[PDB]
Amino acid sequence: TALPAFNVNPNSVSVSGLSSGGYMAAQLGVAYSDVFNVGFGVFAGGPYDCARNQYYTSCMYNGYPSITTPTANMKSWSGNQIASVANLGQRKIYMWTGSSDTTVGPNVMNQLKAQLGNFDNSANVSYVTTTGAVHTFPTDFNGAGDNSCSLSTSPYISNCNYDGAGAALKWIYGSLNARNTGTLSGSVLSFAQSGSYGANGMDTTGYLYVPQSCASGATVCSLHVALHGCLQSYSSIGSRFIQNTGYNKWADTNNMIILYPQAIPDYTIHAIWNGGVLSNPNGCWDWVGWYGSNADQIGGVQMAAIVGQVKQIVSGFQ
Ligand SMILES: *[C@@H]1O[C@H](CO)[C@@H](O[C@@H]2O[C@H](CO)[C@@H](O[C@@H]3O[C@H](CO[C@H]4O[C@H](CO)[C@@H](O)[C@H](O)[C@@H]4O)[C@@H](O)[C@H](O[C@H]4O[C@H](CO)[C@@H](O)[C@H](O)[C@@H]4O)[C@@H]3O)[C@H](O)[C@H]2NC(C)=O)[C@H](O)[C@H]1NC(C)=O
Repeated sequence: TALPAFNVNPNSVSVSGLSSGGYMAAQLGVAYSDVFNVGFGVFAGGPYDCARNQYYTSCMYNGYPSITTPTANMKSWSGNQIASVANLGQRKIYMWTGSSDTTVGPNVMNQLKAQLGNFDNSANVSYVTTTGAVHTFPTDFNGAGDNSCSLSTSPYISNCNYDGAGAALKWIYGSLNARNTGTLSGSVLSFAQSGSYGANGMDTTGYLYVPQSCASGATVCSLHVALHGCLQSYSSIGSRFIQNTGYNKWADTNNMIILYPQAIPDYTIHAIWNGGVLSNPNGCWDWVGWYGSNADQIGGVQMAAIVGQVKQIVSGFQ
């Protein structure tokens, strides 16, 4: 099915994600700060350009990645390979980690905090820590199939007694109507991630949750892009990220569409920025350069595809 155009204001776009989806949220937020012009959210991700000049495992497992060059590159690329970093001073940025995350980790997120500290006033950056939470998406309900917030295992979505989706949306957008406490009003559309909407490393189908208010075209909506993490693509866990992460109940009472782009497991070995070659068996978003030297720059194929999806959705603005 073709990705529809909706009555969404192009000035109301943001993105967030977990894991490699968190990394990608920041890559989009930085490289395309003009497109994601409200802000972005990072759950258990890491520094922009973290893995370009140091090996990816140094950007994981609660290690201490360097941000010297990554920060320098942001300064250097501003206005060319990425949108003006001045934009970032005018963005709401949400950050979250579990204190017991040993997959990415507080130390990694601390480095992202420091990096962004060079481009956005602390007042606009919220960095929340849930004590005891492991690498997992934090929600405050028992989604079907959820793993314990104390055990990092598939589907990496938990009841951590913390509404992470709500927190991120409220930090990015400000005051929101109370989340829907009943059945959702909308549907979960599928669309073809093909042509300009698709790319290497991406599934051929994406999804989006569309509240009844946004479907009719009679109401101007906003757009939030939510990016699953590694081992969280549709191929791995089906619709569990779409359904169990808690974005939809907020979208539903706040005239918001939630777009859910899908990556896919990729067992082909590719040259990456640093450390030689690597396949992408876990279906992560590209934060290491699997599909291009420009993965976190304007033109990066996955970012270009997601931005394409965004432009299509907002093309229906009335
Ligand atoms: C990211 O975080 C930063 C830091 O908190 C935010 O930036 C501040 O934003 C507020 C509100 O927009 C600014 O407040 C305005 O300050 C003006 C004076 O600015 C002078 O001084 C600052 C340094 O203190 C210089 O940077 C600036 O160039 C000026 O020299 C006031 O004149 C404003 O008041 C007038 O406008 C308001 C609104 O219309 C009216 O209500 C008033 O009556 C009056 O007419 C206002 O108080 C503040 O200056 C900003 N500080 C910074 C960092 O420069 C970002 O907004 C935030 N990102 C976002 C947008 O979310």
